[PDB]
Amino acid sequence: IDVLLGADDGSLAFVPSEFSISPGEKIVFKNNAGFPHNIVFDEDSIPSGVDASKISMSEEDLLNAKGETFEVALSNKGEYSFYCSPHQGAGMVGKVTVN
Ligand SMILES: [Cu+]
Repeated sequence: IDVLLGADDGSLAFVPSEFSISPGEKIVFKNNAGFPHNIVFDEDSIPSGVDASKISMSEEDLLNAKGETFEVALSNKGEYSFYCSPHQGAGMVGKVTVN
C-alpha cells in the first residue's frame, strides 16, 4: 500500500491516514509534498510486545527529497498509531490496523 507524505495540494497529511492491512504487506511511505517528513510509530500506541524501532524512523531521521520512501511491513495484529514528527501538531498523523 502506498501512502503519500503530504497531499497533492500541499496539506501536511498522510494519504491515506487510516487504513488496514494484512500481516507482511508492504507499506511504502513516499515523500510527496511539504517534505522533509518522517514516519514514527508511537511506542505507546502499537500492539503489545512490538518493537517500535523495527518499524519506525527515529524522530531525528528525515526523508529529505521528493519520492524518497520508507518501507515497512507489520506483522503483529492490532492498531498502530503513527505520526510525522515535525508535523505532528499540524495534524500529520495516522493509524494502521493490521488484521
Ligand atoms: Cu511531515
